[PDB]
Amino acid sequence: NYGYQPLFEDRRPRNIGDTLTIVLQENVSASKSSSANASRDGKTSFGFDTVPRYLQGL
Amino acid sequence: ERIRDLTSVQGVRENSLIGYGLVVGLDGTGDQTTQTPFTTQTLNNMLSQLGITV
Repeated sequence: NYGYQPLFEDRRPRNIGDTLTIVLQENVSASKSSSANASRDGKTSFGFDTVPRYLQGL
Repeated sequence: ERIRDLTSVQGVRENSLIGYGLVVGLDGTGDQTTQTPFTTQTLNNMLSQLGITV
């Protein structure tokens, strides 16, 4: 005797020793990315090509 | 015979039971089974339990 068995219920595992089908379908995907930047450019100039007389000493 | 008609005894109560089944022997007035997949699914379950694998 295997005990009471439901008639219309779907066949499910209920006790120790019962079998069950596992459909292994795994799809995992993780990603991450980052960046940082900094820039600085500086140019400066001053030139006196021709200096008038009253400015010579300066 | 009035107290039995006016009161109820504590612990003497009724419960409700529910279940699912199939009714056969209809004269073409059953499920269409195209819009009710569970009818055919449970009929197949019963047949598999009885030893027939459709």
